[PDB]
Amino acid sequence: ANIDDLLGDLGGTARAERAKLVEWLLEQGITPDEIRATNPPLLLATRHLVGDDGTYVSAREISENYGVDLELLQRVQRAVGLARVDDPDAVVHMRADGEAAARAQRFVELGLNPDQVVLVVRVLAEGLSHAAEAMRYTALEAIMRPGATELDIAKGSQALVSQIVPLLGPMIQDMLFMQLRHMMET
Amino acid sequence: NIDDLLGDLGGTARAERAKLVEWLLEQGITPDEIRATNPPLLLATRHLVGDDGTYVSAREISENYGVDLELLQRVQRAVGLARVDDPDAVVHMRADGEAAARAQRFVELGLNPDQVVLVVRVLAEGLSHAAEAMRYTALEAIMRPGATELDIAKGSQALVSQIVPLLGPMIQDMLFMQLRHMM
Ligand SMILES: CCCCCCCC/C=C/CCCCCCCC(=O)O
Ligand SMILES: CCCCCCCC/C=C\CCCCCCCC(=O)O
Repeated sequence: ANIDDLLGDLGGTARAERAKLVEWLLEQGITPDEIRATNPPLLLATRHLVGDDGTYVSAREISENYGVDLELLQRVQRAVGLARVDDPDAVVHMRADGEAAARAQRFVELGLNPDQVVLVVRVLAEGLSHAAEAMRYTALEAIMRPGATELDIAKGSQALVSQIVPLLGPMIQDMLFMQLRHMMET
Repeated sequence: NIDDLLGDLGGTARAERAKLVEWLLEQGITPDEIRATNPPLLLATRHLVGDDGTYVSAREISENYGVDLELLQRVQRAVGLARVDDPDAVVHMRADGEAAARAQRFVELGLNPDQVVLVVRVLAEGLSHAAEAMRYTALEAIMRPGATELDIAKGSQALVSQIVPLLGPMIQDMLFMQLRHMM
């Protein structure tokens, strides 16, 4: 009944299904802490498919790991809207997020204006967050089938999201180059 | 002779266009390509973003990539970049047609086609704003004191060549970052 503190204030059917979901999440190496911190837990087991392995890093680690400037790194993280956690020593950044933010540096190395570069991140992040919303709803519609236990959905999202992820990177990339092409001809 | 590529241009403007056309022809660009494109400036740069000059119809895309024509045309509308909604009109850049053809695979995995088409629409709109912020960013880096057409063309080709390899990986990383923070 360690699990009991993870079901929270839930009752009846919803508590028994959540208990099945929690048992399974624990076998997938999700810790009680990740489950308590994530409400609802349903898609904790799909997260590793989009690059969250549960490992964290500080801004200092990021800046030495990926060879980038800490000030610039901080500005980018703000633009993306992630971890306002201003302190550059707190180990509170998803590892994939630090890699992604460090790419900023190379555009500045080529002589692009640091301010314009942070701007582009800001604008891209705004657009993509809306697109991520609709994506989630889209995939939710697909997995959620009447008489679906919470565990049925979690397992079904693993199978579905697993198949979709390899297509998404190429898709968004094509969609960016489509805009660039038509901004050049335009 | 170039003269008809130069047209009504006179003065400094003709003299500069002559040097740009000169360099474009040795870059392997045809007089044909230069006429249709005004100004001809980004012609030796647009290949870097996947515009090779090839054009296709929605029907050819449909047949060549084995995707549903009707779904394909909804996706093209959702991107919102070419005005002809005629299956046989040859007005889609080849790379745009392939990109539109990817959408059906999401549908064969159980995603609802109305939701997919809407996602395309929302993505297209987010990316067009970024793309304009990118254009201004690129120009600032390229445009220098009293630059000629040709300096601009050379500067843009060098700069885009260096940036493009980075851009794909970057936008893809940004999408996944948003997907990690979905709650
Ligand atoms: C031409 C573009 C077509 C658009 C296709 C639509 C894309 C489908 C969206 C992706 C669904 C996967 C979302 C996964 C979210 C995982 C959330 C989590 O980390 O727990
Ligand atoms: C903080 C890191 C963000 C990095 C964002 C990358 C900045 C991209 C800016 C330049 C890429 C744009 C290339 C195409 C622009 C138009 C060029 C042209 O047609 O003249």
